Amino acid sequence: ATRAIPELTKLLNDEDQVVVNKAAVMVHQLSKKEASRHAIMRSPQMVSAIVRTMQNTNDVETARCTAGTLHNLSHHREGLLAIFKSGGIPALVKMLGSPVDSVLFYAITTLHNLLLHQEGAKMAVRLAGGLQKMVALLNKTNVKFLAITTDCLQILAYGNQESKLIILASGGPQALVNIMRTYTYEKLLWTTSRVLKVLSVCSSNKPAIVEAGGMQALGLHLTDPSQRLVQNCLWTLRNLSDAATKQEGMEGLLGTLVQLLGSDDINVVTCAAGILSNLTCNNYKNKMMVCQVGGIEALVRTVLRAGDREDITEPAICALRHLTSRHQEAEMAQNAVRLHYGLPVVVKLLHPPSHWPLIKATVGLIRNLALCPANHAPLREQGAIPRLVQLLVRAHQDTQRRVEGVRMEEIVEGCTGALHILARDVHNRIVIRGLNTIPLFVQLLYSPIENIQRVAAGVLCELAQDKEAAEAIEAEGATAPLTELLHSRNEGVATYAAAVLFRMS
Amino acid sequence: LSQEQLEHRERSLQTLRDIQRMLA
Ligand code: PRO
Ligand code: PRO
Ligand code: PRO
Repeated sequence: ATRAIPELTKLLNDEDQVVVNKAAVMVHQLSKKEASRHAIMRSPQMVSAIVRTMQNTNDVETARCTAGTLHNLSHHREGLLAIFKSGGIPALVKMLGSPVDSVLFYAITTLHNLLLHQEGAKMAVRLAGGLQKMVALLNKTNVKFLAITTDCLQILAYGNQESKLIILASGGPQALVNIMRTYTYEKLLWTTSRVLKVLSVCSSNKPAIVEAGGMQALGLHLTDPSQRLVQNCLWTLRNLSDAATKQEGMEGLLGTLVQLLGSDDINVVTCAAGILSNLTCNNYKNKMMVCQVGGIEALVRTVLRAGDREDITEPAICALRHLTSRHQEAEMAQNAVRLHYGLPVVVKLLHPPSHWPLIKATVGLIRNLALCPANHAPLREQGAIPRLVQLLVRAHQDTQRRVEGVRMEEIVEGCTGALHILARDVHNRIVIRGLNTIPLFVQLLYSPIENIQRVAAGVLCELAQDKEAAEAIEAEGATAPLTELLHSRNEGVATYAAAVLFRMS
Repeated sequence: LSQEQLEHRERSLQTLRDIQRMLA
């Protein structure tokens, strides 16, 4: 009464144009109602007749109806199983080379459903050469079509390094960036930013996205009302920012990031801090710009607000470290940290339950802050010296014993470096000396690491300008290691070594 | 196209319209 399936299957399996043509229309109509659709599926003979004729037909009207049938079947989880087993995936991929627009939509949407809720559909699309076809079709201009196409690429690229490389080889990066700076349809931009996000953790795709103009193209959508689009852009930008220290025209992006620091959302702030840290690292220009738009003030605020969330402070402290040295306004930034009540919270971050990455970052910042004479006293009063010395004592004793992320040598250099700058102040020199550090500093002259030698000879040089300290350095037998260091290939090491041997007369 | 093929065509087109009366 309601199931005349075997009759229609035989009619689709005919060596005639108009017979196959007319039957495909009537089958397409049965899939439109959510009751007779269950009859088309669960019948393997019927679904195979469709897959065959769709891949074989030469009429325009027939290719649309057959493809729409599978599209209608793919909405139900038991339809996807029929299309997969019927061998529809290899046919639909060949159908991506179709000249007519309307059919492509049906083909791509069906493959999209298969990729989402059918086991093994990802593999089968890859092997049928679906990737190359999907990338090459990124030059189309229908926004709904492109949204499904980019999502297909995201599903196929996610957690699959081989696919990311093929997308790269087929000029994927450039095409996806182009979408970001042209189209403004939210759903397309979202799925497109999700593809780029997946691609951005690939070490070969990453530079390609950067070189195509990805950083800026992603920066365009950060003030956009859509939150899921903004977040995905941020995530991608973070992955990319370590390979972006050369890119120019960054002013707009840098300004927007400083503003995004004031956001209520942790994910937004975390990313903003991270991207800034990476872009301010060793790039002279970005350091200047970020300071000009109130980067210090926003970052201190960020750290103060963040508390003990190390995901926020670690990149924010790193950015602060970058901004407090080696640019025209570095002194200004050093003062600004103090003037925005940042010094106490900075010193606090040297104490537990802080982990090693944050401590390394915090130490390097204090080193920079201590370059400004007006920071000498407050850093002393907050207790930076005794804590730095404790990190130094413990890290050194870990080097002798024959842990997480960073090596203790980096901590040894960091603290001694920090103390070398602090020892510029006479009152700091007293505190440093009173903590029995002279013995440790002398032993540090024996270090194979030249950077440790330099900061060790540096702090000792600073301390040796006082008579009482000079005697202690001599008493610890520093003469022998210092005279060795007079001949170092490192001029800094040799200069300080001379200055200490000078003062011990 | 042939004598018998055109008979096959029209008898196949009639079957489509016969099932259309069955459902609706
Ligand atoms: O065809 C391929 O390469 C994918 C990889 C994971 C499973 N199948
Ligand atoms: O790129 C275009 O032409 C339009 C702009 C909005 C979405 N697509
Ligand atoms: O605070 C410290 O010295 C280190 C940090 C991780 C565990 N103990």
